[PDB]
Amino acid sequence: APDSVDYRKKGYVTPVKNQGQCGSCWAFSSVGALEGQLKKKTGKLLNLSPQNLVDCVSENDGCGGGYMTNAFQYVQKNRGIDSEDAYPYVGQEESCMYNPTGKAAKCRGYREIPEGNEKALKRAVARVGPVSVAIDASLTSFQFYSKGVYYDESCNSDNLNHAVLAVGYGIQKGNKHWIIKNSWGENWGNKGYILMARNKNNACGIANLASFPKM
Repeated sequence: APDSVDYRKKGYVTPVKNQGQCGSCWAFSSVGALEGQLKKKTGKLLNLSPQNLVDCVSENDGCGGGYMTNAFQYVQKNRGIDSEDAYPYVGQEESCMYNPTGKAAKCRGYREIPEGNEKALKRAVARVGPVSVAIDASLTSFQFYSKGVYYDESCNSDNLNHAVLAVGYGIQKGNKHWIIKNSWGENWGNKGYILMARNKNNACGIANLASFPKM
């Protein structure tokens, strides 16, 4: 795998979104990975509907949390996911209003990265594209992050509480990192993104719950 990869430079990533107060990060993480595979497979980049996932993935708990794997399986079994325009995000759980005429992408299932294996995650990102991951983003340092390779000695690898998207990886002044797209709006972090320490003992559990959709 190359030393550095950034899918934003390859047009695989849509603009940063804001999940609002709803604990739907898993939905934005899933949609992010799907948009990446859609661009790679069809050459079209478009916003997919996280609200579609929040309202219809009964395997998850809507704004109460969920897993990306359940989201990918839902898309596969549902035979599609709507575009953001066909199923607008409202930041609150509502009855399922999936509309197949608004179908914008499909899923053949998913694959999981070996738990805690950052080398396997790096390989996946390089070969597949953006990968969905979960991290411990509960710290003060994470909320007020602005620049540099994020690292907090208090990060809990066993306390995954927030899903995000790994759109690449690289190195800054010798410091290896993961390029992470968050869903807290463009004012948060560095235009909505954060560089997180890579190969630093699986900091914040970055490689503990990584998966991507097959398309």
